[PDB]
Amino acid sequence: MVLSEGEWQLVLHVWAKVEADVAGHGQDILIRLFKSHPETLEKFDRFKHLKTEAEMKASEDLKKHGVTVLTALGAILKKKGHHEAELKPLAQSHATKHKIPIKYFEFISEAIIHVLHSRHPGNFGADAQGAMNKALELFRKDIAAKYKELGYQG
Ligand code: HEM
Repeated sequence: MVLSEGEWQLVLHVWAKVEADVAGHGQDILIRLFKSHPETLEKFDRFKHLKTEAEMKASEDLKKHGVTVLTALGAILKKKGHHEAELKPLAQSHATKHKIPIKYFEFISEAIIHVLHSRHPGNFGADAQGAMNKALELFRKDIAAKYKELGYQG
């Protein structure tokens, strides 16, 4: 898939707002994911034990990981499709070390869109959401192809 420049522009414009509060967005997104798809919480031995949203909210380790997640994602989006080098070590650890099925990437994609829509509605209208969804689909399709190369797929 190929995004146009206009689409990239919509993505990076909303991402610029996210980067005003990286820690806050990372928390919201991960909490959104664990609530909506409790199965994903299970893959994190580090967080497996958190029982409620408040514990999640109060967890500094969780906030730290959300920063790490969003920094890695931001670096990928800013490459505007040219992200082969950034994707390789990420595919390898998620497929081989952490054992994450491809499906869970769609779940986090959903969470990201939910949170941007909630916090940035003036900069996340229908066209901007379509562009972000395209950017994340591009991402997931490239990660899936790497999974297959690496021996996992799924
Ligand atoms: C937007 C997609 C994602 C990005 C950019 C991302 C990025 C990262 C990064 C940068 C790390 C730390 C270094 C590494 O181990 O590679 C990490 C660790 C990890 N990721 Fe992801 N991740 C994503 C999605 C997911 C999903 C969907 C899951 C599970 C449902 C997941 C589970 C994990 C686990 C289990 C760790 C290790 C945490 C620890 O105990 O330190 N990742 N991720």
